[PDB]
Amino acid sequence: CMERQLEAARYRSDGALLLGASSLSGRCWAGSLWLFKDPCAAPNEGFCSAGVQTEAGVADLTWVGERGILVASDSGAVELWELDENETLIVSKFCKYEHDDIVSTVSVLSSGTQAVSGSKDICIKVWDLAQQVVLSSYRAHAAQVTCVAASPHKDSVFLSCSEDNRILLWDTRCPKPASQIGPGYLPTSLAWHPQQSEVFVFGDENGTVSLVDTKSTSCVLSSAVHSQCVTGLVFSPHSVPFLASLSEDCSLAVLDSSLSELFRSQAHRDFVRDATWSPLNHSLLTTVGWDHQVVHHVVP
Amino acid sequence: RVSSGRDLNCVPEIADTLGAVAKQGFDFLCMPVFHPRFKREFIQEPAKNRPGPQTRSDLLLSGRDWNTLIVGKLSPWIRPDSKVEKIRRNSEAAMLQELNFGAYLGLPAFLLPLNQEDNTNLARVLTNHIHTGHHSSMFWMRVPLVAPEDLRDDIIENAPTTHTEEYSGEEKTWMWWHNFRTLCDYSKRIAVALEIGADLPSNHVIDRWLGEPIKAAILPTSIFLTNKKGFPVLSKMHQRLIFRLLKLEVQFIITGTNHHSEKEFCSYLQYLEYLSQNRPPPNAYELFAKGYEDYLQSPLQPLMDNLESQTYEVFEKDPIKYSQYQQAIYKCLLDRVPEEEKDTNVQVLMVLGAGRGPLVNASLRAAKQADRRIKLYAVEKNPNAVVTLENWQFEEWGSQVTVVSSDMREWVAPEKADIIVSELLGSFADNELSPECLDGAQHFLKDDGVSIPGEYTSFLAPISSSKLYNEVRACREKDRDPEAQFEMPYVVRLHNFHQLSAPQPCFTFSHPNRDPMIDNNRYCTLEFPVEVNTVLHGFAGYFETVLYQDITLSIRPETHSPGMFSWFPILFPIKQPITVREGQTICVRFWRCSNSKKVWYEWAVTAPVCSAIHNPTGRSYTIGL
Amino acid sequence: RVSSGRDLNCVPEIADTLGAVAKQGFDFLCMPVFHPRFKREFIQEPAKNRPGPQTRSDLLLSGRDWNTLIVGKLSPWIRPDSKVEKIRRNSEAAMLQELNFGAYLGLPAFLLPLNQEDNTNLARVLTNHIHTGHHSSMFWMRVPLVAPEDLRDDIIENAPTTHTEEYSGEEKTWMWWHNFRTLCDYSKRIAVALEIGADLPSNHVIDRWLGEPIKAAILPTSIFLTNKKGFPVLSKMHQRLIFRLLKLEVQFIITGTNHHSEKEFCSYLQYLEYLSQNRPPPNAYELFAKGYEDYLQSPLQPLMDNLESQTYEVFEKDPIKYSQYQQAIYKCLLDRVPEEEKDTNVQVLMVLGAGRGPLVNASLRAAKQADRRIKLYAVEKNPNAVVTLENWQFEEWGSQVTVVSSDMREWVAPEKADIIVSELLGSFADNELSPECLDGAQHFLKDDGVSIPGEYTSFLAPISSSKLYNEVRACREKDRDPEAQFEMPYVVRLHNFHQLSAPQPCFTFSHPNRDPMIDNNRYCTLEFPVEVNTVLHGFAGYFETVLYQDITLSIRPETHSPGMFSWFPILFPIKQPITVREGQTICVRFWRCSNSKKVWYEWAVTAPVCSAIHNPTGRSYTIGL
Amino acid sequence: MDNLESQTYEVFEKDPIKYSQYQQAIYKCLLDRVPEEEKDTNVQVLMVLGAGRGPLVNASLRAAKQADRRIKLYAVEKNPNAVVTLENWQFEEWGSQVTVVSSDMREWVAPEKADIIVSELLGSFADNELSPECLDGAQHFLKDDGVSIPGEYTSFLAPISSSKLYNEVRACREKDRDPEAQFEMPYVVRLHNFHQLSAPQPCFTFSHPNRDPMIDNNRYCTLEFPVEVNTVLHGFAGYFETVLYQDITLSIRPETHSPGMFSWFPILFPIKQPITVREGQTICVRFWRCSNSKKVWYEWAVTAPVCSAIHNPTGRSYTIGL
Ligand SMILES: Cn1nccc1COc1ccc2c(c1)CCN(C[C@@H](O)CNC(=O)c1ccnc(NC3CCC3)c1)C2
Ligand SMILES: Cn1nccc1COc1ccc2c(c1)CCN(C[C@@H](O)CNC(=O)c1ccnc(NC3CCC3)c1)C2
Ligand SMILES: Cn1nccc1COc1ccc2c(c1)CCN(C[C@@H](O)CNC(=O)c1ccnc(NC3CCC3)c1)C2
Ligand SMILES: CSC[C@H]1O[C@@H](n2cnc3c(N)ncnc32)[C@H](O)[C@@H]1O
Ligand SMILES: CSC[C@H]1O[C@@H](n2cnc3c(N)ncnc32)[C@H](O)[C@@H]1O
Ligand SMILES: CSC[C@H]1O[C@@H](n2cnc3c(N)ncnc32)[C@H](O)[C@@H]1O
Repeated sequence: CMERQLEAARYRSDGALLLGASSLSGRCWAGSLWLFKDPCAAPNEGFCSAGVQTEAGVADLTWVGERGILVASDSGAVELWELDENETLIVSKFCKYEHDDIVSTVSVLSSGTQAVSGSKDICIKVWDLAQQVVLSSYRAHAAQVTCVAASPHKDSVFLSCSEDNRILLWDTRCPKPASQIGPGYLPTSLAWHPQQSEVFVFGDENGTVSLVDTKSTSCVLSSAVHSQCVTGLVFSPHSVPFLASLSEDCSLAVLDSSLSELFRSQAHRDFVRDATWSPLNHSLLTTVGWDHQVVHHVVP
Repeated sequence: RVSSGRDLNCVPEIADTLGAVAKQGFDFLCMPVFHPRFKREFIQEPAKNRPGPQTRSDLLLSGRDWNTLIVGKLSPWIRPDSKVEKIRRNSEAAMLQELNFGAYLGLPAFLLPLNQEDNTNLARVLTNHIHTGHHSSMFWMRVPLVAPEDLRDDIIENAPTTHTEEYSGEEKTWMWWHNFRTLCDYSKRIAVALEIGADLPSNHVIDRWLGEPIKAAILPTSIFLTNKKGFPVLSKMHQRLIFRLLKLEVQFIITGTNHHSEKEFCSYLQYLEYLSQNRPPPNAYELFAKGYEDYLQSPLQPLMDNLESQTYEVFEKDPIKYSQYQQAIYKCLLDRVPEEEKDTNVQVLMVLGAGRGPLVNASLRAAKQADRRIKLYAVEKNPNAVVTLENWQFEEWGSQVTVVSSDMREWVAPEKADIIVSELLGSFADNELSPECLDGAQHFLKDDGVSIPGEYTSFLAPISSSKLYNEVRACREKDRDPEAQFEMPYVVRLHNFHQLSAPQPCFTFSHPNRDPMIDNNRYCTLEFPVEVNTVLHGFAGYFETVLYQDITLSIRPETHSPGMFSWFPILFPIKQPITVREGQTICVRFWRCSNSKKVWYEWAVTAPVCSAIHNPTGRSYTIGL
Repeated sequence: RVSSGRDLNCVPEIADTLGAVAKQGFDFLCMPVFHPRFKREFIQEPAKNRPGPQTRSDLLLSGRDWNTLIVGKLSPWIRPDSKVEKIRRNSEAAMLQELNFGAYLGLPAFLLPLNQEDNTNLARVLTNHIHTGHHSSMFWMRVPLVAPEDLRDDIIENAPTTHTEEYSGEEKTWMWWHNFRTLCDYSKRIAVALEIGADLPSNHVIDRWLGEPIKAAILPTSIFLTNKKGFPVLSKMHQRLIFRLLKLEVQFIITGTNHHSEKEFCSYLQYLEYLSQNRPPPNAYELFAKGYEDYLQSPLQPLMDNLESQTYEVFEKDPIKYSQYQQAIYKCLLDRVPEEEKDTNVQVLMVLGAGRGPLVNASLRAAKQADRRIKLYAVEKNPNAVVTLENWQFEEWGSQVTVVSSDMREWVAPEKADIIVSELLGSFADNELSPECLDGAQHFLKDDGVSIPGEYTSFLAPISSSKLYNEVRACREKDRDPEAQFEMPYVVRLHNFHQLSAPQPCFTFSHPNRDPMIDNNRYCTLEFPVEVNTVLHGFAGYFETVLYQDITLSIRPETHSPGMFSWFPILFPIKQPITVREGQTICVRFWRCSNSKKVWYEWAVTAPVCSAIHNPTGRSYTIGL
Repeated sequence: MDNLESQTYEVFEKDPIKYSQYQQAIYKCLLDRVPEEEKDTNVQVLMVLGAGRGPLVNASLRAAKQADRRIKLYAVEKNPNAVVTLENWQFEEWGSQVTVVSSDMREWVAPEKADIIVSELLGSFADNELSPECLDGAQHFLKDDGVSIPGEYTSFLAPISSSKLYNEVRACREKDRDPEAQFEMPYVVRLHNFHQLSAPQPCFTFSHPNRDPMIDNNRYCTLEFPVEVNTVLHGFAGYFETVLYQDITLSIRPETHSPGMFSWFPILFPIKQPITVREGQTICVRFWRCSNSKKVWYEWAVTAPVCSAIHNPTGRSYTIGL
């Protein structure tokens, strides 16, 4: 079986689909990882390329290259699982318990050899995936870290947002790496702009998505897109990308450069947890939700 | 032994996890009853109608296991004091749901966090849950010594940490607690789970907490140092705090992951047990008093009622008190008659209040010790004890001792005494009417006569204790004033309290009273400098007494007689707690009042704010003459 | 084991005597605290000033020995109700003195005799002693089954014994008790030491006593017969009475001298232990109920509140109840669909109130037993139990069972049911609002549908019990009506009580209610013939229920389901006890009242005297809808 | 739960300002709901939800005679004793035009839908007499374009200082209940020997018809009152304002009090213990409107400058039966 609460969906460059799920109810509170080289057949357990069971639930994951999978676990662990060379098995590479609470967010840095993890233990940690050790451990926030997101091009730059209403830009080259980018509502999701290395977007718990230029600490634009917490933001692979927003209001939205809505979907019956764009068809957007649905949308 | 639990936020299999943590040696497990990441919608569709089950089944454990081994933890996403109305409503519904499920499981305790200043709606929901249904679960408010905002690393360039010191600011967490329990009206089911950080705060912050109802102390694994062999240890100051908590008999909760990954996880608990075994050994007083900690005892009547046989039996076994009395009598006999008179002079001793005759035998031993002659009278108003006295006088004492079944105020003495000896002192010295009795008796003391005790003095000290305030509040009884329990003193081995200022003398009495207008009514004003922020709930009372010259007894803490268990401190509560700031002065006033029939105390606080005059005209507490 | 004591009136050496009687095997010793022949003067001289000691010393035993092994006996010369005023005053003083000495010794119980009709001043002195000081000694009133005047030999020529029978006259001793405890206002510290004579009285006299607070049964050695081997034995009727007393767990006191002088004294106690070992073995119900004897339980809310997990856990272990339910469902399935239809016809079953699913599995077993097809709905309003239900439906049941988290009165059913099954019956059948719930649910029952239970009926019976009356009186709480505790029914395993008449049906409900004006309000009048003199304190309540045709459950004593522990009887008390004579009729009236929000009972006694209408408009007890 | 006595109707019927304002509201609504070219073709369905002895019925009749429009009147009343008065008046005076309906508005199955519903269910704290619940139970037979009079209402709170009223509340301790229950219930009182410490600020607001799919009348509100004197806080005075129709308003708020309107006295939420407030300090109070299926009650607590106990939790001392 596959745990009902589908938590993460990520498209690989070659077209395969990675699924991370967790059992948030029932007897066992574990999790699982799955790889479908046929993404239309998901989430059928007999129609997958590979699958493995973790000990605890998967709170977040991300690809690490073409065969690596970095998992933030409920157990307080960060675990790297490497795919098979035949791509038929998912075998654990390391599983280090370094956080004193649930690891809720992970992000691979631009070099692809280091990662950033955030947890409900209020700390953020930098990981060297090769030496399987923690390089640095920062405690800049005052509440649980909701999201971390590595900059796509700068290896020492990443964003964090926590329930202390702080959004922090991090350049680990400075003696004080964190810088506060401003109090309204708590930030929940962070998404760098894929082209402009100094622009990002953040969603808040109130359903608003805002676009921020890091040069000037002021919201260039914002829009109330959802009625509930914005849980994720993913940009499309287009030359001029579209912005996919998922929320706890069970709806998916696709906005443009000026945050104007072009697509709206209510195909999900529970929380929408992750969205990923097809690298083979840029108009295809695959979303997953706690209703165990894997929906493939055709965005105009 | 240490009652210790393991805190966890990830439980895949409750059977496996409980078995593992029990094999590690823990006594209970703090876990979530719902998956902490499993947020639930209650208002708007479609997430409103998410098919169940909502959590794991109660059948996975037995009723006894649920009742003794599981502590519930409120889900972290539940924020009733959020500023988003949707989140507020969903958190209210989910908090009620999780508390009701904890009550359904019969959980002994449930954990809720205090991690911000405003927890008003959290307190509203918790109070409504407490006043709904019939459940007996404790509620542990998880509150840190230092708030996480004041613990964060100084790594934010454009938002540095204020390196300047704020006295009340570094106390803010206590206020978080104080307001919360104030909104819940001092519910006896709402206790503190104090969480200790890597860096302890200054001493005053830690001083605030030790008068509060702390039921658990939470020790993260990140605060444990590493010794030479690799085992997790604590700093010396952390060890001091752990010792203080062990005196309070709190339960110790180990949270976080295993950071000493060469050793197993039971090493932290092993170090805790090591500290517990190597604690300072208790003295004789702490052994005699074990079991009476913070147990309130209502006022008795030393003259209206008679003491039971077991009471004499237990209070007869105080060797320090009676050895001091024997030394006093011995020194007095030596100073009252020279050696050239040791055979020509017989001294008239009168034990005014002999009981079963411990002071009679003390006088006999003091005479055999000073090699002087004595003539003994043993006066006792309790006839049941007069039976014991007369049987002893027939079997042992003989002609020397004359047993007098009478009140000393009523007894027409056949002759006058050289020495009168008594032990009529209560916890507040004169609260058992020793002045009135000795005044009624001093007319048959020789003009050069000696009274033992020679004098006595009472002492008062303002205290802070939510525990004892709640204990007094719980003494409300039907068919009397709903606030009469606050207008009477209690005898209690004070324990979970905070002494706010040094004890200062209140009332003093001397015997014989060499004044023509003998008046035992008193009015006294005491000013107590307070050098912390605190909440005043009452006044502890002690006493000292001069038996003879340098021979003394004392329950005053600074001069306490070693190993003397006969007297516990007294407690004068106040109806309403009074907030005191740093540097403010607590000004209190005490009256000793009396008429022909009874004696009572009246007391009122006049600074920093006025209280009501407590026990006016003795309407709630009197001592029958 | 038997808690047995030795009564003595001659104790030369208390150490020797206690050691001897303990070597004999007794558990306590009833002795005099003063020499029984040592009369004392309190008023006039010179005997007023008799030099002491007045009795033996308390130092002859330890405090624990005094507290656990000694029962005091009032001196026999003390007669507070004498007709000589001097003797009255001296007896008052001496009775106060001896009671105060017993309190001083910490004696667990003190013995006082009731050997005449007028004990008014004795009761005055005892009540004043009870309301003086702080002591916790029990007071055993020694009262015989037959007064000594009615036991005397017929050897007085000019004063023969009346050989004619008097019904109330031979009950006179009970009146001696009843007046006494009435003068003392039913003090919980005043119990009965019933003394058994050689010739037992008629059955009714013995029937009076067994609802009274008997703490001790006194067996003189003169009543013991002699068997073939020479050991002391009892008659068969005495053995029956001893068995009844052993069910009441009284303590047995052996008094008098050793009349079987060939055997030792421990033979009487050996025979008592023999009877105790050879008592009738307890049934399954008496084993399940051991510990709940006369324990009152306040009314719960079946709809306002939710049941805890342990409650489901314990009430799930009743095999008789659920086997009867399974048989009912099985017979109904067989009678609702023939064998030629066993595959073509699926039956819609709805468990209205499923809890953790015992009736769901009962329906599954009944279907597997009748070889018929069923479609199961499990409706439950308690969400905590819905968690259990949904976990079981995912792990075991599957598509067949549909879990419905809703109130049956609120649930919009998708289809209609062939059978609805419920277990909503309280101790008084309808006191847990089964009629209202099933009325709100019967709209989705097929026009030919079946409800299990098919019907139910409540039963009432007047009872006599000073024990339970005192237990209800002790339920007065602050901040409510001082008599509200008398206006609510209690669930209690009745034990120390006397059923005065046969149980008669009170209220009856059927399902489906085939009446257009469905009204669950009721008014009923019950007449109970009483054939003894007694004191009415309340009405016991039971119920019977027809689940299906001949399948029945019952807690009515005459038809009680064997070994069924799920339901204890109910108790409707009355504020004031009502005296009933032989042949009189107890006429009681019961109302079942309701509005849109709540349901409650009202009841009043109208014969032989009127009581106040109890619980009017539900001011003291309601059942939330 | 209870029914009003005849003398109560008699005295509260003699408020000319209140009923003239109601008449003006109904008149303006009739004029704005139907044009003059329709004055004969269009009959308006009016439903007086809670008619009592019929003062709003005659107000509607007068407003129709004033606007020259046709109306069809329903007079719904749950108090049967007042239904006697209503039916006697309908036989003697009103006639076919008025239909008397002896029922609760939440229970009444209406034969048709109303253009206008008129009610006077407002207490001293506006919603403390359960006007929201009643009008929510009634709005299902209001036309989709229907109008409710009052259109909306809002409650106001202001911290007060009064040893007199504190002692008066203290003297309300009764046997056989909580010795502090008298502090956990609101009182209607013509405040007099008191000191208003800050300006009244709005607390709770209700609109009709409630155009929200999730109609929730439970509320949680926080109010901050700047205090510019040293004083002792003993409770909170409560007033209300109501929009009957557009610019037609009623108010017992002191700054905007309707002139000569005696129908409503202020309300008083006491606190168990007086709270000292210094110059410049801020009184922060919190009010909850709570409810279950059976009852509605208020809960309130002071959180600044010091915390009080949460008053009347779970309605243990004061509820309003539904
Ligand atoms: C004449 N005679 N003959 C034989 C013996 C005697 C002396 O008889 C007495 C009788 C009573 C008292 C005294 C002497 C002196 C002390 N006094 C203290 C009270 O004023 C206040 N109570 C307390 O402080 C208190 C309460 C409970 N437990 C306490 N301690 C625990 C620790 C293990 C025992 C202390 C009561
Ligand atoms: C649906 N489901 N799933 C799993 C299990 C279930 C059935 O759950 C229940 C829950 C509660 C009750 C029942 C069934 C039926 C009986 N009912 C009796 C009350 O009406 C009155 N109480 C008494 O009579 C009483 C009180 C205390 N102890 C007693 N007996 C002692 C002797 C050893 C136990 C009896 C309470
Ligand atoms: C339908 N119908 N038919 C005929 C008449 C009616 C209208 O019947 C009513 C009946 C009752 C109420 C109203 C209308 C509206 C006002 N409402 C106020 C309550 O909410 C709170 N009470 C107070 O404020 C109060 C208390 C005591 N005296 C007060 N004023 C004194 C000054 C001289 C009178 C005010 C009660
Ligand atoms: C050791 S406690 C004081 C002892 O003295 C006795 N006592 C107290 N007051 C008096 C009094 N007024 N006259 C005689 N004995 C007294 C008490 O009964 C007790 O034994
Ligand atoms: C075995 S006790 C009766 C059972 O039925 C449930 N129950 C009682 N009343 C109702 C109701 N009205 N609707 C649904 N379930 C109910 C109770 O929660 C309990 O589990
Ligand atoms: C003038 S006070 C409000 C009036 O409306 C009536 N009323 C209050 N609530 C309702 C209700 N729910 N249904 C009908 N009439 C009501 C009252 O009985 C009173 O006459």
